[PDB]
Amino acid sequence: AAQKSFRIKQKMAKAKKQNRPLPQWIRLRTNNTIRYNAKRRNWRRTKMNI
Amino acid sequence: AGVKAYELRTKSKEQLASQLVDLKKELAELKVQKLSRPSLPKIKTVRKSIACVLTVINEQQREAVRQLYKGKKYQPKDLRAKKTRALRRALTKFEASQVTEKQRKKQIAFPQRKYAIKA
Amino acid sequence: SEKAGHQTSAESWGTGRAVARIPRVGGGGTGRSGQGAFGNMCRGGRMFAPTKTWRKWNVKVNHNEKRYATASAIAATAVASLVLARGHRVEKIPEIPLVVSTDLESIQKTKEAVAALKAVGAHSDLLKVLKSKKLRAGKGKYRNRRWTQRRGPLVVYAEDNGIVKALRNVPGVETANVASLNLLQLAPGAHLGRFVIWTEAAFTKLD
Amino acid sequence: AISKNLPILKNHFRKHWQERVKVHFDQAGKKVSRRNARATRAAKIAPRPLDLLRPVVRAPTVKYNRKVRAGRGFTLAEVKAAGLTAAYARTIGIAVDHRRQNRNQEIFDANVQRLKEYQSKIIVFPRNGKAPEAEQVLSAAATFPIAQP
Amino acid sequence: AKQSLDVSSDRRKARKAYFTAPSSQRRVLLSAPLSKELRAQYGIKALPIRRDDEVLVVRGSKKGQEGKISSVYRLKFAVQVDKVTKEKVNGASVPINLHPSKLVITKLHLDKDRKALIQRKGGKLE
RNA sequence: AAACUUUCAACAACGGAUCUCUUGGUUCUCGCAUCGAUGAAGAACGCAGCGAAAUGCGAUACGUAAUGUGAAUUGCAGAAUUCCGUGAAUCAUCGAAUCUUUGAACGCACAUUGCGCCCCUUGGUAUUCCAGGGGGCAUGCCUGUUUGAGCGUCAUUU
RNA sequence: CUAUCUAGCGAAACCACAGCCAAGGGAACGGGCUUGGCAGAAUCAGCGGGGAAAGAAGACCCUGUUGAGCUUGACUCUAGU
RNA sequence: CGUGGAGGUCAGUGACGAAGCCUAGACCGUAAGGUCGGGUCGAACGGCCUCUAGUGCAGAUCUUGGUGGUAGUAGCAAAUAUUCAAAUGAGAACUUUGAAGACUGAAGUGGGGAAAGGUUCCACGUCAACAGCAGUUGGACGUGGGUUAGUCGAUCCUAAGAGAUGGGGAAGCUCCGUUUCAAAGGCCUGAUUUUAUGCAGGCCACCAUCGAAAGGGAAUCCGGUUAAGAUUCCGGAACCUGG
RNA sequence: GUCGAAUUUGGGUAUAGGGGCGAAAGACUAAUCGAACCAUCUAGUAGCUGGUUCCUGCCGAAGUUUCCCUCAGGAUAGCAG
RNA sequence: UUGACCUCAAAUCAGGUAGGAGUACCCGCUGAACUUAAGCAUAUCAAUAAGCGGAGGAAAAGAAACCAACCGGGAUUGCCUUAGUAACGGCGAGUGAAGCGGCAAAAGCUCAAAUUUGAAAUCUGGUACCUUCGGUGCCCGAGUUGUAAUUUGGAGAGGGCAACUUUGGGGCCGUUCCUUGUCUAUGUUCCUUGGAACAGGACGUCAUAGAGGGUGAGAAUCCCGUGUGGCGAGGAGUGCGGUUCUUUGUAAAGUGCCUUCGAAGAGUCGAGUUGUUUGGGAAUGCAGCUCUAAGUGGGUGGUAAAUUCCAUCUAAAGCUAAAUAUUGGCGAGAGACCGAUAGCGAACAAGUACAGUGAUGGAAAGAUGAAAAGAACUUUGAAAAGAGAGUGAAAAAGUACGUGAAAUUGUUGAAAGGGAAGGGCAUUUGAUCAGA
Ligand SMILES: [K+]
Ligand SMILES: [K+]
Ligand SMILES: [Mg+2]
Ligand SMILES: [Mg+2]
Ligand SMILES: [Mg+2]
Ligand SMILES: [Mg+2]
Ligand SMILES: [Mg+2]
Ligand SMILES: [Mg+2]
Ligand SMILES: [Mg+2]
Ligand SMILES: [Mg+2]
Ligand SMILES: [Mg+2]
Ligand SMILES: [Mg+2]
Ligand SMILES: [Mg+2]
Ligand SMILES: [Mg+2]
Ligand SMILES: [Mg+2]
Ligand SMILES: [Mg+2]
Ligand SMILES: [Mg+2]
Ligand SMILES: [Mg+2]
Ligand SMILES: [Mg+2]
Ligand SMILES: [Mg+2]
Ligand SMILES: [Mg+2]
Ligand SMILES: [Mg+2]
Ligand SMILES: [Mg+2]
Ligand SMILES: [Mg+2]
Ligand SMILES: [Mg+2]
Ligand SMILES: [Mg+2]
Ligand SMILES: [Mg+2]
Ligand SMILES: [Mg+2]
Ligand SMILES: [Mg+2]
Ligand SMILES: [Mg+2]
Ligand SMILES: [Mg+2]
Ligand SMILES: [Mg+2]
Ligand SMILES: [Mg+2]
Ligand SMILES: [Mg+2]
Ligand SMILES: [Mg+2]
Ligand SMILES: [Mg+2]
Ligand SMILES: [Mg+2]
Ligand SMILES: [Mg+2]
Ligand SMILES: [Mg+2]
Ligand SMILES: [Mg+2]
Ligand SMILES: [Mg+2]
Ligand SMILES: [Mg+2]
Ligand SMILES: [Mg+2]
Ligand SMILES: [Mg+2]
Ligand SMILES: [Mg+2]
Ligand SMILES: [Mg+2]
Ligand SMILES: [Mg+2]
Ligand SMILES: [Mg+2]
Ligand SMILES: [Mg+2]
Ligand SMILES: [Mg+2]
Ligand SMILES: [Mg+2]
Ligand SMILES: [Mg+2]
Ligand SMILES: [Mg+2]
Ligand SMILES: [Mg+2]
Ligand SMILES: [Mg+2]
Ligand SMILES: [Mg+2]
Ligand SMILES: [Mg+2]
Ligand SMILES: [Mg+2]
Ligand SMILES: [Mg+2]
Ligand SMILES: [Mg+2]
Ligand SMILES: [Mg+2]
Ligand SMILES: [Mg+2]
Ligand SMILES: [Mg+2]
Ligand SMILES: [Mg+2]
Ligand SMILES: [Mg+2]
Ligand SMILES: [Mg+2]
Ligand SMILES: [Mg+2]
Ligand SMILES: [Mg+2]
Ligand SMILES: [Mg+2]
Ligand SMILES: [Mg+2]
Ligand SMILES: [Mg+2]
Ligand SMILES: [Mg+2]
Ligand SMILES: [Mg+2]
Repeated sequence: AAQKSFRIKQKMAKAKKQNRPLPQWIRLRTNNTIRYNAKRRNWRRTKMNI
Repeated sequence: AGVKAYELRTKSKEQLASQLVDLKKELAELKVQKLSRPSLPKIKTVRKSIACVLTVINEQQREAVRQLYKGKKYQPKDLRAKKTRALRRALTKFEASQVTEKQRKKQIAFPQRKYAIKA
Repeated sequence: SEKAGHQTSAESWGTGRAVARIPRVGGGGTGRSGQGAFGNMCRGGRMFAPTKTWRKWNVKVNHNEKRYATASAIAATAVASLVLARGHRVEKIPEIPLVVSTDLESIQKTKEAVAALKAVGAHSDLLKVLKSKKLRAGKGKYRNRRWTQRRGPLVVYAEDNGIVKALRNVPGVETANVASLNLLQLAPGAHLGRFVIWTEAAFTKLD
Repeated sequence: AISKNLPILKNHFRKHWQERVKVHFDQAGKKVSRRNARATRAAKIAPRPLDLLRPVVRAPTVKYNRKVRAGRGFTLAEVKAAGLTAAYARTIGIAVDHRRQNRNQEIFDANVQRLKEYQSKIIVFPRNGKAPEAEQVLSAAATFPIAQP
Repeated sequence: AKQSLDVSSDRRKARKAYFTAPSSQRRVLLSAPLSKELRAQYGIKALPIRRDDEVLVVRGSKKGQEGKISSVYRLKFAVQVDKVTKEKVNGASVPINLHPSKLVITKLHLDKDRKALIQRKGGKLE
């Protein structure tokens, strides 16, 4: 809203920092059942709902 | 290879404080270097040395306070034994071993005897 | 699980929507929404007549009938034809029933217990075991039933002076006190004619 | 649902009876546990027969008054006639029942007699002596069986 | 043939314990038998493998090859032996994962702890 | 007659059935009794050389201390091989600590990272203002301590 | 501007199997059955006769010893007073 | 007859190939089915005597998943409208630049904001997916940068109202009530300065708190500056509050 | 149609399900209203509709009697194994 | 004027405690309806679901104001019975205990009411010291509107007589139990197949170890373990056996006789009425209101009442282990259970992604290969990729990965085809094939 509470901005910052693809050195680990970031979020697809 | 707690325990609190200050300066310079140098892992060793120094300082302070509170009742709560809450609320061994005078007299006069059958 | 298949608030959509009247998971946005539930025909639903623990598991048998069956199995152990028809490779063997010295009850070592069994002629049955061992067919093999094998001799004694421990590592070989003879060992698989090796003391205590 | 000639049934299963169904799968486990508990109790207590001496007693309810059976504890009168105090009998393994009364001389005599037999057949270890091990027997009831007169 | 109630014959529990065994337990799980000469010299049969042990491969395609352990890759339940490698098509060399149960230790890397372990297991001459 | 349609076969597709696997579930039995104002359960936010998550942890942050084991960790990088050693480890164990903001949640509030009061200390002349650091300020109830109120009431002076 | 044709893109409804008629009989109005008429690949744009076309377990009517909204000195109660 | 599992047995079959699958190839049974050959395949499986059941599907507008004909079909037609050349690029109707033609026509298709969103802002690289054509372009993908305040807001006040305390009700979760049947208080200072304090001269309260980014309200403007910040940064010039 | 006052509207706030709210349509109360939504009782009951999975062999019906708050059901006798 | 007392306050006074979570089991409150009765209202579901309060390792109950009617049993709890019974019920549908008997486990007890009155003998706190789950000394305070000792109905107390018998707590070493550590057997012998031997064959060995798992395929003997024992480490306690100083104490307890007594629970029992509940029926328990006891009394004795007896306990106060329960927690062992549409919703970063304002709703998703050995290099293409080459036992295993069905589809081959196709009997023709 451009006038946001600090709590909202903090959740926004956490979402920004976790809005990234899977690190590429993962998928090289020994067992590594993880293929991709299954929790990726985009503003155009799924809303944070605060 | 970092600092060792058994080496730190031989030093005074002034030496430990000065070593902590030097370690904080070293960590600050290492995280300045990390901006340019990629993948610099010495900061982990410096962080663990800071943690060890703080641990030894806290150990010495708490041992000094324990000595200050030795023997007297009402030690500080964080220096008292941490059992469960129910265990700390339970009757001490002296209590619940207390018996009335009548009960003591009768349990002395008639304790459970040892007896075997022989037929 | 008693709650399996019913951990849902699903309700029937009713008629008028061109779909079956089976209860359906409500909500949206997950794929499970609108799916059939609570039906034995429904994926993720509850099975028909869920199995219950209070099924009858043990079966009561008249004590006299049980003793009748045990006596019949004991008698069948004396019939060489039944023993041969039950596997139990007793062909080059002395008379059946096979009674050995009571010294067998005092054997402490598996080596000498096996030597005594081979001497008294159970070598063919001992070799039938350790050669019939095969991986169990089917899903039982990963339910702690991985291997199957034939049954060897049942050595019956009157006093356990080490023979039980000396023989418990021999595959297929079972030990039994003559006071307590097991029908499951005397007629394995409900098939009469177990190859039984009696000690002298057990044979005399049978009466 | 009243069909052809069958007896009238009274199967009381109209409540949520499946919520309370006790299947005793633990029959054998509980038997093993009871035997284990008896063994540890015998080992824990000193050489002592795992139970108290019980009196002989006439059953009420003439369906059963023709038979005699173990009672709860010896009456105060029986203990006194056998020469003990109630507290001392309770500490040497005699069950005492302050509620029961003696109105039958035969039963009273039998209880005094079995009390005397128990006293003559037990060895009370001294409090501060030596008392060498006395080969604990596990059942006072088996040692002093109840006999139908 | 198990007697104690504390050990399980359950295959699922055994497999879970093996595959989730921590590093300290995997050190024991990765024991290797001593060669005939070392068995005669020390009087013990098998030892947990160590990074500087010398081994001889007695099973598999690499049977007969010798070398020094390069790493005890406990995470992979395998050991890597120097000069026992696979040459990739691109010219690179990658270590071959070997299981210590398929090797024999021909020369132990000894220290104070290894010698104490020999004596605790009942071995002779340190 | 081609094309087209249909049937079958081979190969190739689509799709993921079948089979075989299973560190999971389910049921039974056995043993034990241990959350929290000494701040629980739960939540938020952060912490790794390179991690979004799971798991772990709390500014001492995938962790410190202690003990045991005895040479690793590993995807790469880095470090080390003294590693015959108070000593590796994403080891095990765990008794000493740390434990952000919260949360029964406790100075008052909280759609605010809002607003006070007290003590000690430091700086800005500084008891008063501003700021930094450390320690505190909830309610009900119990025992006790101190200070009180009431012609409720006693004695004394009167 | 569509519709039309082309390049690219590309669904859905519906679908027992399918699709030429006349009469007959038949669950008394057939695409199939019987008897006749007939009948020649593969198709395009339209069209609204038919598919008793599709959309919905008829809302009308009746049955159920199935409800619900509402009313009343129906039966039985009840807050309040 | 067939299926999952169980006891016994055939010292059954099997990496020299178990199970499974395909096979207008063969044999047996009236049949449920059984057997064999060939191909594929890779780790288990079968005959018989019995035991046991979550044991046999064509349907249930059945459940889950997958797939068709329809069908390259319906259609991608509201918002006046696009055109030429060059550059880039493998590829240009759609990107960029230039030229032209047009429109919104200030109650805008302009310039800012509130709610909401949360990085969509900006730069670089970049087109597998998305942008129902396309794409070299993008609100896409990947990596980074960016939001600077005593003066603008929140913070403070009270509004409708919300809501502890004291009390009362309720078995209780909790309800009422907001100054009420309460002993509800600290700030001024003579004296105390055995210590500016408690005692003790002397003055005042029909009351917690929350409730507005549009109500009330202490105080900032101009010029310049970034790829992206500006009443915030820089330069200059002021003002308010507290001390 | 109306367009300067029973006007339109933002934000804050209050009223919550047999309850609210209604310039009154049984209207509105988050695409839900002649009683919202969510979870549980609940796998509610159904004389009613649909379905009900291998083969072969042998035998082989009834729609009728009486009774029922019975007439789409059951009991009973009969037919059948 | 001072000093008390009583009651009521205040303090960021000194020291503590309660909240909340979990909640399978347990103790209560509150409390339905669907349902059954072929309708339905009593009834039933059910003294259940939901809601609320409160504990523990168990809880509760518990040592009779009991059961009985007997030749009497003798706390409570649980099992087998009693018993689908007595009884309740539109006596319809349905419901439904209890005594006895066998067994499991067993355990017993203590306050009030007493004058210590020749001695408040009792206790919290503060303080100092000590051998610190506490002790001692001192000092406030609590307390006579009663804190100790003495007694609890089984009794017991006050006096008199006579004697006899018995005994208290800590160290050390073991033992018991808990949590752990470590050591403890035997082939990698030969041949064949195979990428791999863990397969088959031959010869052996250990077996109180042939359970299980791992390792490149079915491994007792390769590895971990397993079996049997040995040796340690840290804790809980004195359950109990020696060891030695504490030696308590002319203290305490038990026993017989004689005598005098013998206190024993009130808005409670009980009664009326109302409601609920129970099998409890002229009323089983519970609760509201009204009435309201007694002391040779009171309660109960399953038909209301009067009268006369009898039997059996002793309420209105309290503690207590075990046998019993346990879809929760922690740690284990198992299964004729399921084998990824199954089994918990979740075998996987599952109560995750995602939907809803919210309460809530809630998935899908396992498998290359022994080992990435995950395809160097060449060539075509802008690229994705293709063709080679290569790795691999296999690429008919290429991360769009074990096998790889069917629907549906492409190509090739064969065949047929005037408004369906499919099928039955029979034979022609073409293709193909078994048996002899
Ligand atoms: K299991
Ligand atoms: K209605
Ligand atoms: Mg299921
Ligand atoms: Mg199978
Ligand atoms: Mg904390
Ligand atoms: Mg016609
Ligand atoms: Mg006609
Ligand atoms: Mg038709
Ligand atoms: Mg015709
Ligand atoms: Mg038309
Ligand atoms: Mg038409
Ligand atoms: Mg209809
Ligand atoms: Mg309808
Ligand atoms: Mg009718
Ligand atoms: Mg109605
Ligand atoms: Mg099954
Ligand atoms: Mg095959
Ligand atoms: Mg076919
Ligand atoms: Mg395989
Ligand atoms: Mg089935
Ligand atoms: Mg089907
Ligand atoms: Mg059918
Ligand atoms: Mg269908
Ligand atoms: Mg479908
Ligand atoms: Mg078109
Ligand atoms: Mg259109
Ligand atoms: Mg247009
Ligand atoms: Mg255009
Ligand atoms: Mg342009
Ligand atoms: Mg215009
Ligand atoms: Mg214009
Ligand atoms: Mg942009
Ligand atoms: Mg497109
Ligand atoms: Mg495109
Ligand atoms: Mg971006
Ligand atoms: Mg302002
Ligand atoms: Mg309120
Ligand atoms: Mg405010
Ligand atoms: Mg304003
Ligand atoms: Mg801007
Ligand atoms: Mg400036
Ligand atoms: Mg109307
Ligand atoms: Mg059903
Ligand atoms: Mg016939
Ligand atoms: Mg009638
Ligand atoms: Mg019909
Ligand atoms: Mg205080
Ligand atoms: Mg609580
Ligand atoms: Mg029901
Ligand atoms: Mg009914
Ligand atoms: Mg009905
Ligand atoms: Mg009805
Ligand atoms: Mg409940
Ligand atoms: Mg607890
Ligand atoms: Mg218990
Ligand atoms: Mg209790
Ligand atoms: Mg009593
Ligand atoms: Mg009793
Ligand atoms: Mg009977
Ligand atoms: Mg009932
Ligand atoms: Mg006394
Ligand atoms: Mg071994
Ligand atoms: Mg294997
Ligand atoms: Mg009393
Ligand atoms: Mg009630
Ligand atoms: Mg109690
Ligand atoms: Mg599943
Ligand atoms: Mg797969
Ligand atoms: Mg293959
Ligand atoms: Mg595929
Ligand atoms: Mg495949
Ligand atoms: Mg196909
Ligand atoms: Mg035609």
